[PDB]
Amino acid sequence: QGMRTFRLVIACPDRVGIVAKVSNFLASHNGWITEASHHSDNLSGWFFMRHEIRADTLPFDLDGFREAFTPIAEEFSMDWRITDSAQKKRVVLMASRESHCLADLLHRWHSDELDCDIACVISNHQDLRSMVEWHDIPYYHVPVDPKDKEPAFAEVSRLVGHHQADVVVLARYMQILPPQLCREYAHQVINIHHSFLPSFVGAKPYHQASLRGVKLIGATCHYVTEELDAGPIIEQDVVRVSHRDSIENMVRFGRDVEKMVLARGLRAHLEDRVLVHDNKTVVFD
Amino acid sequence: KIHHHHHHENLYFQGMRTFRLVIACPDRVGIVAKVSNFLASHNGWITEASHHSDNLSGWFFMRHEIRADTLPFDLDGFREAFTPIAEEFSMDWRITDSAQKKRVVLMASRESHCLADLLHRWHSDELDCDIACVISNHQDLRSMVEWHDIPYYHVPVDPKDKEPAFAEVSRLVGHHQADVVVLARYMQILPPQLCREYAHQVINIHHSFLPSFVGAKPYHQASLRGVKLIGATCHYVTEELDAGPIIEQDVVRVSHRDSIENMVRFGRDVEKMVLARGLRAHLEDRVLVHDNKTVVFD
Repeated sequence: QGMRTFRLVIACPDRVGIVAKVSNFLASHNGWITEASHHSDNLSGWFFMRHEIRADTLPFDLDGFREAFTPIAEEFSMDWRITDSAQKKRVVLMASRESHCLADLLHRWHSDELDCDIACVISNHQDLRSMVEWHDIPYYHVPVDPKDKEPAFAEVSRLVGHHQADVVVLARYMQILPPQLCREYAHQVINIHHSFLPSFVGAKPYHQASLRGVKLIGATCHYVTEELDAGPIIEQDVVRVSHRDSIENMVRFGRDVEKMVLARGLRAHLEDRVLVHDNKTVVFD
Repeated sequence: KIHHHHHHENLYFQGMRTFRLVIACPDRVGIVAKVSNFLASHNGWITEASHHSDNLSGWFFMRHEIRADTLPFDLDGFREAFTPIAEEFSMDWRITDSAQKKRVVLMASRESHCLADLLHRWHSDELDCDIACVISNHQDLRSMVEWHDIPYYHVPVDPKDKEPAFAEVSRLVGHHQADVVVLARYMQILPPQLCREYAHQVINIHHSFLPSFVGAKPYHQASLRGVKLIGATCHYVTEELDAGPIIEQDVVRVSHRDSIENMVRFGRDVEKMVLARGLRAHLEDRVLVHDNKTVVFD
């Protein structure tokens, strides 16, 4: 149950023989499949698949499996990858002043639940340094001059680059990202937004929810794209509120939802379970 | 622009000191007339009022939050001035001061998820209380507790002779003058005197949706039964095992896709959410116990 696996993730145009062709390849090579997920989107004519395969009994290393599988990938014009479960992804966390999401992720990492390397935390304030330095994770204070954002932008993108980041996570980071960053890290920048999108975009979404008098509020984990708050949704959830709940109390319930939803989305990402197509996700749980 | 003005207005009135009057008594026609008249006569402005009748036992429950500074006396004077009404109506009652922090003793064994959640809420000023200390049967959680400058007492349990451990937990809880003892996944037997001395002041988080799956390894039990939801139960500890008054419960969906280790992991999130919610209700004097059940005024 604590065994090394390779994960094969595929999105491609639907073809009749893909399951046959991939299963023949895997079975003939003693691919012990521990997990297999499938989805067809008949309206766009696309197919999606994910396999977890025992590494030790497959007669390939990671590079050799990639090479051996390339002829099938090319035959079916696949968007694909193979990863090694024992190869930790490098995560960069970004945070401003709110600590709830950051502390949650750091606890999960510290307790060996969240399987990854936290490369560093970047922040526009000094507030969260102490909690981050307790974990012996580098903490970087990159303050943002609102009159001149280019130096802040450059230093963020340099630090991300230096740490060879595989994922950038905005744990309630409230400033504008360097515009190039989501272009270079396409579907690798994960945000937690504090409303149940597409409702209540913009500033103070709990205030907006209170004024509209909704009976449930929520949070949305999504990939960041060039268009504000419009990126592919990875996970959402909600919590019930009533007339009895002041804004302060809604914000407080919201923190718990934000924490949970970000954690679920990041882990799905880390485990190579999330695929993006037509600005939407398939999430193989 | 209307959503920012609402941001200022909401901050403007926040954090004003209240007294909390909490009553349970035999239900009678004139209880509310008499209490509200008493408050009105002393110019007390009630900013929250929650009433409940239990028609099967014929009991009445109420909680009023009153602006402390609209009244002409301190907490002691309120108690003395209110005693005649309490006696007339045979009330089980109390008055607390929102500015007086309750002293919480936390207990933990090896699992850190509930304890870290509560410590974080405390440190970020969300959880209004003083954490007097953490008592633990192991040394594992020392480092995280001591970072917060909270005392940590390692009281190892000798499973052959449990009395030296029991005596020390009781001494420590007494020395810190605890108002609440919270078992943040503490897995050892409590001193039997503790839940009698601290009646309805010892709060536990149990890792099953009670009354299902009592005993050892509740997640393993759920997996074998093949249920499609699992949960956690926050409850007061009483002399009878697992049977105490339930404060809060919640659940998370599971399916055939989920291994026991996945279910245990989902469990940790339900446990910590449910414990936090239950502790907060208690700290705010929103929980009244009657007939082994709770009224929770939200």
